Amino acid sequence: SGINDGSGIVLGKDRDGGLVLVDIWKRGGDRTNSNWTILAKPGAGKSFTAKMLLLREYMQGSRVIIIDPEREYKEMCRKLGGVWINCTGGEGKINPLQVRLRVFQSPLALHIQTLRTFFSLYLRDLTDTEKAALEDALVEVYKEAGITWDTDPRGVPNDKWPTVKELYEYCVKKAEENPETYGRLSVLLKRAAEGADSYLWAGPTAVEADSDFIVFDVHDLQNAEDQVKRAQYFNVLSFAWNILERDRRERTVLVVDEAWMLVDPQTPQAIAFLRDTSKRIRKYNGSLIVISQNVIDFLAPEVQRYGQALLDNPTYKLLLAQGEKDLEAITTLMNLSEAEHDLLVNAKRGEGLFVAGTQRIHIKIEAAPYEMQY
Amino acid sequence: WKRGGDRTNSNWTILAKAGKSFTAKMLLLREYMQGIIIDPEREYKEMCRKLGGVWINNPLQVFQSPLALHIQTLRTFFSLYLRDLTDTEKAALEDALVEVYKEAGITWDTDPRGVPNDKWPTVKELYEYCVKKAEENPETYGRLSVLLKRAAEGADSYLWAGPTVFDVHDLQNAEDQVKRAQYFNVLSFAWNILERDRRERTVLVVDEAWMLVDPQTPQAIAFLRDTSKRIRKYNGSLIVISQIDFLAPEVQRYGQALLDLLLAQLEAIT
Ligand SMILES: Nc1ncnc2c1ncn2[C@@H]1O[C@H](COP(=O)(O)OP(=O)(O)O)[C@@H](O)[C@H]1O
Ligand SMILES: [Mg+2]
Repeated sequence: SGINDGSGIVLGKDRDGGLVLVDIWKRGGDRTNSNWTILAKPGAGKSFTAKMLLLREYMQGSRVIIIDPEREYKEMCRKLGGVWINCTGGEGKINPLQVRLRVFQSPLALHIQTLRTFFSLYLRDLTDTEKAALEDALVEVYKEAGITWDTDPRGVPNDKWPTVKELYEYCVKKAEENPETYGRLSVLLKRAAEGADSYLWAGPTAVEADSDFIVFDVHDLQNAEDQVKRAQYFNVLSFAWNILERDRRERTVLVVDEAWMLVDPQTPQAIAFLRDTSKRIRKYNGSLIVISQNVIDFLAPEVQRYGQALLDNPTYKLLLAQGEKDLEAITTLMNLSEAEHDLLVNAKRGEGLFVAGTQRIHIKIEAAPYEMQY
Repeated sequence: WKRGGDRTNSNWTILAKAGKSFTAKMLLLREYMQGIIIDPEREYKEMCRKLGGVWINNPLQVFQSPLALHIQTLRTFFSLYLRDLTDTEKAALEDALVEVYKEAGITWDTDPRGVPNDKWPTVKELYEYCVKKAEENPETYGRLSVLLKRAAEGADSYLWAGPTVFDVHDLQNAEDQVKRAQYFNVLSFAWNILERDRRERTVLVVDEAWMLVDPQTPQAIAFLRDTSKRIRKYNGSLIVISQIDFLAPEVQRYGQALLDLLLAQLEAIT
């Protein structure tokens, strides 16, 4: 039906053949944030459209950060000289116990809660006594490394942080006097310290991640256990978010792809973390783009308080062809008309509904031939 | 004392502007003759003595870790006493608790049934701990120490800084946070009495309960409701007597379940 801001980027075409031109940095009326939700079944053109939009923003000066479970952004990253991070290779190790930047608030306390979320995703049946023994072992393992409550993360070198190894070893030592509080905790933690999952976390953060185009590839976890997927994705999202605070460049775009992977009904704090990120990022004048299939996953009773805001709050939305369950979930959530329902029903590749504030239109996405090399 | 049908619990709620203390004490002597009161107004001192029972005028005294949950009740006692505590300061305090305990040689796996009231650490050692921590962590510990001073070796230290009708009246004109705090503590110690000796059919009166209402720490109230549900689980009776404080938006979730005899009043209870 037509959406043309004076300037910005061209996203695709009208139903009448007119260019849809959108400036996602606008503020005013129904443009309250710069955030996107991109929802569709596999193969509908989600990653492609994202790549086109990111390319066009990057060209204008946006730094771009991407979490990439499908390995869809590697090539584009090469073409732009970006930093490509192999989060499963030793060279891409991201230490979860590396405290992340935030009247006065203790960086350490903040990061201990983050870890509650992190260790709940990875260890799913942790009792309340273990939770707090773990939070205690955490602070203690920090102390022994010379980091304390006032300590400023910005000044600490990557290798001074403790790892899950020290945490696991402290838990074993404690198990002696406390076999019942720590016993089962220590053993579960071994897997991450020395065992099958240690390649991910048992060492210092390997990378700086200073570039205007970063991608965290987590592709090598596609066949790993769910809890490993989820715990690594959350660690990576937390590391990635820290980059915006660490050096608050404006118009940064943070892209979390296949975001459904983060959903854990028993630990909705991970999606809350995502929800909070979309809120905070407005302050830094950036953009959170959430890309996903499996929409209903967000809308589950345990996570829906969080998921629902995550997906419906963003000023810009792109809905392409949907899975049957997902389409009914979306039609209800975003009050799609009947026309808008059917549009997405027979929607062809790269075609669907584009939302900007309260403006919703039929759109067909298409990239210029000179861009295709990306 | 009944059960079944419409008789689910043995709780009471006496509300009014009216003689709730009279009525309460009479029926108390009454249920008694067939055989634990928090009294901030000395309304049972004389009666308690006429019964010749016992009248008396350490919060740090404590699979599931006895320590790990006494740590939570503790975080409430402390939110009540220190009103402007930051999340960081709260966490700092909690950790301090754990460490002060470790130095007293009590851990996560320790049976609290084996520690003399003397072996427990007190608020003094928590203060000394924090003062020490505050040298390297002033941002996180400085104010927490400056604030714990009056409770360790200052104007409140008499209340807690030693190894441990419950008369509260001596704090009737103190700061409301202090009185709210002690009320909370005594309430803890009493509930402990009645979760240590399962002498059934016990009544625990909470006189003027609104004193334990802090819109910013509705936890003390949550604890009230908890005690009210638990006591049934030990075949007993909680009695809350009070003169809207319980129905306020931030406490109501607790105070509605809690508050559900009516004397002179009103609009809210109608
Ligand atoms: N608008 C488009 N024009 C041309 N090719 C497209 C378009 N959208 C997607 N494709 C291609 O079709 C395939 C599916 O798109 P993709 O974004 O990977 O799907 P998904 O929705 O699963 O992320 C990709 O190989 C991509 O190159
Ligand atoms: Mg995709």
